[PDB]
This record gives sequence, structure tokens and C-alpha cells, in this order.
Amino acid sequence: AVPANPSADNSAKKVYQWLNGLPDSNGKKLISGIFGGYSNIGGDSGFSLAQGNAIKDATGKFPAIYGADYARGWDVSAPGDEASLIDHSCNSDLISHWKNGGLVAISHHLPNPFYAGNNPGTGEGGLKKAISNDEFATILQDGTGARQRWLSLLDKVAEGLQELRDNGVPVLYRPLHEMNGEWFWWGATGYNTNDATRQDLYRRLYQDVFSYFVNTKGLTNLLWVFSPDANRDHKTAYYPGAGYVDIAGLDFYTDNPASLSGYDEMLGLNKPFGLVEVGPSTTNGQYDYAVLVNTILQNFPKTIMFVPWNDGWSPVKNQNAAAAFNNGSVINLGDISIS
Repeated sequence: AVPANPSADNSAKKVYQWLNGLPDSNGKKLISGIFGGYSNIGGDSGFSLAQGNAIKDATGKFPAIYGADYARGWDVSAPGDEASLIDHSCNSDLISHWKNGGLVAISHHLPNPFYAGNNPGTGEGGLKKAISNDEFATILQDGTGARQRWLSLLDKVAEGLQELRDNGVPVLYRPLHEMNGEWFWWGATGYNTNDATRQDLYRRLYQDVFSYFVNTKGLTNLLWVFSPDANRDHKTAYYPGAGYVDIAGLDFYTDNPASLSGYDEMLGLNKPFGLVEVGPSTTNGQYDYAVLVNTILQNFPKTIMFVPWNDGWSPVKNQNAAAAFNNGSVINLGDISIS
């Protein structure tokens, strides 16, 4: 099994190979992570090492994967300043993390390129502003204002991913996540609706990102994550195909960790599978993270990573983080051995 980009650099190739071996691995086989936050926002949700350091304090382990998100799609910008809503100053810490033997994961709550200023007259940014199939289609038509903002957004993401490339850092790159959910602009029109033409447009949009980044931007360091929402239907209806995807993901929020649906559907892709976003439904500090680690290990053994979200989803703000992260089968920072 080789990366989807035929030009994948050595660093990305050796990581992907190592990920492909872990379900067969006797000892450690389940990679830990945390979401460190959003690049360049204030307060607890902002990116820093704080999320990791709090887990080191609670568990004595630093998560193996540190996640950042480049974008604040919930905020409006000036029309023509849309790339202001993408920031990658998080990269400096992510590079130290790779250098200490951790892995880096990038998502982006992208602004909605259909709207100048990412401003649809809604009272906020267009992150969760739905658009029709006709409106969505304009993001893929040469010469449109939507396509121009789209590429401008992509350029500033690419800038950040290129810096990481130039420091020899492979990236678990998770674009256009939870696409089978009705909430994001890039996602479904409806709640569990089977819209073939939205499905086709999403596949086309993901493929647009893939070739832009693979050809034009020479982003050799990316392992492409396709992570639908575990609590919505038509999970693989949005799959762009084996040629576009390196890692199969689910975003999995629940009060009962055993209730995961989509597992065998997603194993069908024949890709390394991860719970690339994880936490409770109810943000009340009762979620048992040791239960999750055991439930994975016993019931979803092909699973090779778990990445809790930040805030009230963090193991720190919940139960038995220590037990979860010190499980004999868990890979934390310091535990990764690659040729």
C-alpha cells in the first residue's frame, strides 16, 4: 500500500507504511492524539501546546498526534481579504512536535467561498451556511467569484502545508470532514438525505483539492484523510475513490462509545482507519476515555488512532484520561519507531 500521490516524499511514505503495519502489531498499535485548537484565535479554543501539556500533567504522556485547524469560517472577513480567515502560525509548534517524534494532523473550518467576505447576511461567517447544488457547482466552474475565493483560500492552506513539507513533516491532512452532515457548507443539504448530485459535487470538490495540491502545489508530504460523521448516513456516498484517499476516518461523538456505526462500511475502503475526531455528546465531564480505549481495542481493532477534540471534549475535562493514555496498546509521543 502506497500513498495516493505517486510523488509522495520519503517521509510521508515511511509513515504510511508504519500506519499500515499497526493492526498486525503485537505490542503498541493505537496512536493517541489531541486537537490543540484553531491557529490565531483567542482563549481556550486557540491553538497552542496547552491541550497536550494538560494531558502530560494528567497522564504523564504527551499525545503522539497533535492536531491544528487553520481556519475560522465562523468569522466574516472583508470581501477580497477572505484568506485572512486562514492562519498557519501553528506550524512552528507542529514542527517541534514532528522533531520530538510526534505526528501532525491539519483540518480547516473553511469559510464558504460562494460568499464575498464569507458573509451571507446571516449574522456570522458562512461556515454553516448551506448553498444549493447550483451555487456549489460555481466553486468548480472556471472564472467565477466563488472559484476565485476557493483557490485563494486553498493557496493560503497550501502555503502552510508547503512550509511543513520544507521541514520534512508528513501531515495527516483532513479536508472537508463530516461531509455527510447537513451543518458545514461543503456537506449534505439534508439530515441523512440521499442527494446524488450533492454527493457527485462533493467528490468533485475533494478531487479539485487533491489535484490542485498534488500537481500545482507539489505537496508530497500529505496523507489524505476522508472522515465522515459517525452519527450520519451515506458515509461512503461522499468517497472520492481509492486514488484520492490514504486514511479512512470517522468523527465520533457519543455518550456510549460501543454505539459506533460506519466501522465495516469504512474498513471497505481498505485504508488505515482512525477515529480522527472523538469526544462525548454531553459536555458534562462524565465520558470515560478508558472505556473508549478498551471498546476500540476489543470491538474496533482495525482502528489505529483516536484524537479527542479540545474544550469540554478533552480527556482532562472528563474521566480516566490517565488509564486511557497508559493502556499497554496505546502509542504516545516517545513510542514511535520508524526505519
